[PDB]
Amino acid sequence: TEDHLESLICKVGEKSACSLESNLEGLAGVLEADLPNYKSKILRLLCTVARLLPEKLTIYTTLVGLLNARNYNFGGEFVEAMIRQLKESLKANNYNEAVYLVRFLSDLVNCHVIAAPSMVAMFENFVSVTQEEDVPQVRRDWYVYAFLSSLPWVGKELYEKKDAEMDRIFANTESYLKRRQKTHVPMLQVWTADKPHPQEEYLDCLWAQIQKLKKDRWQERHILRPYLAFDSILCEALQHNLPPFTPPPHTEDSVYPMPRVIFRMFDYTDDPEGPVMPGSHSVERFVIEENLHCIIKSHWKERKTCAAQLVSYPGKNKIPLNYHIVEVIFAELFQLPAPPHIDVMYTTLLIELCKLQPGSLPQVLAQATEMLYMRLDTMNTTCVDRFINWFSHHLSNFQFRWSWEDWSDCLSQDPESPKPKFVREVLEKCMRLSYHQRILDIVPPTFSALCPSNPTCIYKYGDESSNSLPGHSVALCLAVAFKSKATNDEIFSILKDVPNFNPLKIEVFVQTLLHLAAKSFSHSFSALAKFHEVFKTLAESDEGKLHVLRVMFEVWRNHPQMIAVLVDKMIRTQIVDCAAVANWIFSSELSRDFTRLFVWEILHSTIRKMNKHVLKIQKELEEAKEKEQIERLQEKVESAQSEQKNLFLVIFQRFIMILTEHLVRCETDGTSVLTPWYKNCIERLQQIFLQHHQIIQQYMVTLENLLFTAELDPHILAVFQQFCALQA
Amino acid sequence: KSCTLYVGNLSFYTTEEQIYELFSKSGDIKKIIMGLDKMCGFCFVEYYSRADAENAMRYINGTRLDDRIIRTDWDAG
Repeated sequence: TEDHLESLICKVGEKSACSLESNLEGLAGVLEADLPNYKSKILRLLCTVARLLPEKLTIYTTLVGLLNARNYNFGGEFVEAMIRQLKESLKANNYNEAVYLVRFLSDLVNCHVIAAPSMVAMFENFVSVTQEEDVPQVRRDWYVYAFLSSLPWVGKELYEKKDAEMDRIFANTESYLKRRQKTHVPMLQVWTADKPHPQEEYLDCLWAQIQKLKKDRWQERHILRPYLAFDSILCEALQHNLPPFTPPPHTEDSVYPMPRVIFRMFDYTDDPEGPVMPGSHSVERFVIEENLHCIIKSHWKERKTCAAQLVSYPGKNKIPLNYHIVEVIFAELFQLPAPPHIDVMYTTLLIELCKLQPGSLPQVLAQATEMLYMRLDTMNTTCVDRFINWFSHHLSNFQFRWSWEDWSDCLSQDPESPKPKFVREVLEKCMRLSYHQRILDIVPPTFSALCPSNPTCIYKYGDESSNSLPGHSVALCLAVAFKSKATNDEIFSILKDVPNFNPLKIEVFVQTLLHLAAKSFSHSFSALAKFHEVFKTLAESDEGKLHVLRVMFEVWRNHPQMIAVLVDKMIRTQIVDCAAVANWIFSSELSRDFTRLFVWEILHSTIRKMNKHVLKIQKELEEAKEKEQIERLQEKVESAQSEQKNLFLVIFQRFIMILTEHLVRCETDGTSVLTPWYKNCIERLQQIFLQHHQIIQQYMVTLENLLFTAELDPHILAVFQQFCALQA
Repeated sequence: KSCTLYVGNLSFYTTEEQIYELFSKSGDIKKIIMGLDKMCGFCFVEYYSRADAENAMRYINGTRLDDRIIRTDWDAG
């Protein structure tokens, strides 16, 4: 039975033969009748949809309103229980859910369940948080956000009842907003350009939207309010006063949301014949996007349902829904530091959407793609990688069909420029999901030079090599020996005939082994597995490990995907370690490929494996806590935690070193600092922070004391300062 | 518990490299085995973590590889 009511509450507002009003009133009557034996359950159930289905906010407040109208005491217990849940959500650092609870309490005012002065009082308290001393800006930010973002719903009523009080709250809010640090902004913007659309700090944007709403006398044109149909039933006589609410003090364990920048790509001129798009500074735009993001959050696991829910998103008036959907999806995908959900979901979601609205959505997506391409010049590198990975994957689902001619402007540009580079990287990704000649053929002849090279093996000692090369005879012996399926000892024996950690031994061995298993990943994998002993012996030192990577690259430089899987396999089987890979990434041999995606794909895959290894061992250790072992395993975790910390130390050190070298040389020569190479480098450093923020936060003291010091060149130090600002 | 998927409806020319590329979008792949012999248009994709296999089921399943709509399902039991 308790499961039945949960179903009625959760499904109300969905597809129905009856009107929403009918079902709400009907549901109200059903819930009332079960108050005697299910009150406590119904309370919890309603408190739950309030925190979990914010997209359905006004449907549920209306329900609570009707319920309260039937039973005043119950409403009092609900409001009481909502305040409890809010305190608790705030305690568990679920500031996201807390916002929805505040919004619910806010809209309840409109339903006359809660008296307006109660929310005015609560908001006075939220805003006083900005007056607290020595607390993180992100803390003050959140209370201000929770307040302002509630106003599209309850602004009008609060202003009607307590205009003077509200004005004071706004005065205090604005003064807080004017003194906020904006240090985090550059690290979170998808584009740095101001045109055509500034990427606005979220509170600055929201404040501007609220000012517009105020100027419009708190009237907005989008929010559906089912309660307006029950005006006879709902009335002020049914209001409750809230118990005092004091925002829990900031502690050590308090975790506040990072600040955000508003993704913005469309305006009314992009759909010049449709319903006028709500402007960037309208609360309609804010609410639409917030709800759309909430819908994705509720249905991300089910792409078909997710697409359906987005396409059926209702609103008081006509809006260019397809634009809002596509815009919100790219807002998520390009969100910094990370999308709310796994990247690949967005790709398949857009495909579901295209299938669902075949006559309208594809045009918009194609228009959006053109615009993203045309704005590449100042797009942050992290977002460009996602754009590249998205677009290539998307193309592979539509027979790799694209009008490349639209992008001919990239052809005459510096190949290092964002546009031609994006194109080359996209074509490289396409090839990985296809075949070389196939991709060579999808582009116009004018683009042929941007196509990836045939991923062929390069064998140093092949039928063309001069027998004068060092170890040439041994290489041959190894070759024939490998065919005869020799044993490790047999190979060892041959290698001993090499003069000089023996770099030549490594070279003739790796070149020969890799060349012979060059047919497939599987062959290369089993070859590495078979002669593991040889690798471990030849690459026992750090120099050895680096030289293996170096020779491997000399062999497979035309095949980045092979390099990636080889590095990964070598790490997993300990032929090399992550420190060696990090050193290899920043090596002179990789200098000409340093800005390419594959390098960063490997670096991050390497970091991720290190992180997961730490988590894995930590888990085993914890598991033994519940059960000479538990302690001995504790040594493995400290070593892993050390390897991990050291990985980051090295990566940051290398970045500091090469950026300093560039910065120094630009001053010396009086040349421009801002080159394509620099754009990549600094944004790649930024990306280390963004992708691994949670892990890096434990190294803050060390990083600040050893590497990102006050004397560090400001271009570099700013990145660390921007990162710190994410939680300051 | 299972972290492995059967993949079906693959084109005859689809390679392990292409499967690596596509399926890596949902997570890190431990092993790929082409064919139906774990020791025809089928292959096995094993992930290190269950969450990654679930995301392949959610987002890779039902999309294209060599213009063919592939199908995935758990290799369990």
